[PDB]
Amino acid sequence: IDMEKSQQALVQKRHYLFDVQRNNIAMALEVTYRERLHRVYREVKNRLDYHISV
Amino acid sequence: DPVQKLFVDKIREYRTKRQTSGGPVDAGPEYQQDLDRELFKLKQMYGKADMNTFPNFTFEDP
Repeated sequence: IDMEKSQQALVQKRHYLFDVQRNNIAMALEVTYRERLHRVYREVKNRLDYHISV
Repeated sequence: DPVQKLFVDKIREYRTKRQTSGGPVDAGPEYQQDLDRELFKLKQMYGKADMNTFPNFTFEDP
């Protein structure tokens, strides 16, 4: 009986795995976002800088 | 201020430089080759992109 109760509570707490998966996906996309921003900004910076060099 | 001959001398010679600068004066081929090499190293450090092309990355996803 006690084992049944305990595994029932485990089943209750089950969701954590899926939630971690979603968290991963979400902020993976987010920091992809932010690095793309960095990429464009840095590229334009370099493009404009090789004219000050000249 | 003008009494010092050297100051006025440099002044007038630079004036002449300015007027003769209607185009840059006394390049000499050495000038061109030096330009070539230094621009070459500069672009090679930077890249092979155009002078003024506004590019894009054409992003993607995982």
